[PDB]
Amino acid sequence: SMALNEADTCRVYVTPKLKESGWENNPSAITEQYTFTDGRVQFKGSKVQRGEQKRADYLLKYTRDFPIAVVEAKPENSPVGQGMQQAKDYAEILGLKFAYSTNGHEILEFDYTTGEEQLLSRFPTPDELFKRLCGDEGIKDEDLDTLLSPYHHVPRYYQQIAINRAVQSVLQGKKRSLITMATGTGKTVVAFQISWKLWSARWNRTGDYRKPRILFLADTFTPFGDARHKIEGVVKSREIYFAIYQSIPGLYKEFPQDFFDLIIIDECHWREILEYFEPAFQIGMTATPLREDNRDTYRYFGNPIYTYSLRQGIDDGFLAPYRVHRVISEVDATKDFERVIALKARTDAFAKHLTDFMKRTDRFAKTIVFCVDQEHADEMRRALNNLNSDLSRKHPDYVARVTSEEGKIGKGHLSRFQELETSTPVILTTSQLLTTGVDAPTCKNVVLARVVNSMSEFKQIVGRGTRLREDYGKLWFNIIDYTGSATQNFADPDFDGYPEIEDEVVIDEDGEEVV
Repeated sequence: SMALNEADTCRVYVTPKLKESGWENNPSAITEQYTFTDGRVQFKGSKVQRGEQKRADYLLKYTRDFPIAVVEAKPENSPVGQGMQQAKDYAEILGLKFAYSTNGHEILEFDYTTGEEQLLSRFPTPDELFKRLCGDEGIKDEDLDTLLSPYHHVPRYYQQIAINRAVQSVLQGKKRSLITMATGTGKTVVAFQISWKLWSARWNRTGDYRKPRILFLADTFTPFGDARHKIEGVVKSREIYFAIYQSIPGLYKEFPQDFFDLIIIDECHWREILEYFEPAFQIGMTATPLREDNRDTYRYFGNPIYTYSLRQGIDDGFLAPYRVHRVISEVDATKDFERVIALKARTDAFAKHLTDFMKRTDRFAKTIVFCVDQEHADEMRRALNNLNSDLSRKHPDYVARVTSEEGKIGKGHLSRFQELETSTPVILTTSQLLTTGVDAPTCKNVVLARVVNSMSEFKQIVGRGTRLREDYGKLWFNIIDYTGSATQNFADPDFDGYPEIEDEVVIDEDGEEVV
């Protein structure tokens, strides 16, 4: 009754002690109740909502764009060692090296740089921690201004982890680093801020005053303008270059080996450009973790400096959760070339089953169906069209095929499909092109009607629907599996977590379920 609230002890003891230690003297700052998550999309009864919303009592920032420690406060009447594991957990999630648990009068510190846990007579100062941070990480005084080089503002907690560890890696002389981030989490935001940090800071391989030369390769940057140059159709006067593999025969040899100071790759899973461009620092980004088809990537770039999984994204409310509906044909209640035989021979069963499914759920939910080949995609499109001819007669482009064969007409359909405000096409059929070809956030159904031959491909397919758009009613999605194995074969709880719902249904040769 004389005892102080958790809130009361932060006001009376914690905050004052933090200020006394200089955490409010510019550029350092204190941000109480640091909320850095959006809340896991959950379900309750037949209804959906976000629960979660991760928050730390205090976040201690050395600089505005440079967080460095975290604090777990508790009421004065409770023991300090209580909030230690909770504080350590936030440190680990936010990528920090210093964690504190306090009850107002006592302060318990866990220092990741020494592994020592101890009571302090007071909070360390911004300078003390940053000196500890640079010492353990080995960053010379000359590189302090690059390490603290400001972001370009007006990035989420994990993007910052990625960005800082990359910049840190480069400053330590690691000429080859890897970053794994689930598709749709901001790999480009990270790519851009690393470039900006090092560029504006005048960082480079030789260490003079020149701006660095950076090549971004793939297959937001306006702030750079005129330093910018796309390699099309050569120019050795710009500073920030972009290039698609198709454009870079062997053009790059016109640039010398030591032209670039840094090269950033959109997706690592060509080696001649990289092995040609040594000793340029190289940062590789990939969307899939080390698995069976993936090894050479992790061998060339080494182990990731940071990994942001699908599992973490869903838990943070940044990626969408999913339901799996495995559909197996009755005849089965091992091969590979017969696999595709059966798949193409059942095109009408799948189309009937998908149509009934959509009729009982949402006939206008944007859907993508991954077929065996372009020929399969066209037959799938025609079948699905005729099964929904009541809608076809109102919307001629209800179903559409997006394949290489469909050229410019194909691109048109894809373009409209991707738009948030358009109602059709509703269904796009493809084979390979849309595995990494589509960026459609309102996609609500991801359909498998093909032999997936790799883990990377599987995750790319599944990543077609993980994007969130609460804005447009997009909170979760379905993965309808007609292969009767893909979702079991490529199951990956470590990177993907488990699905909210997962069921299997048996279907006859006409696509009617049986029991």
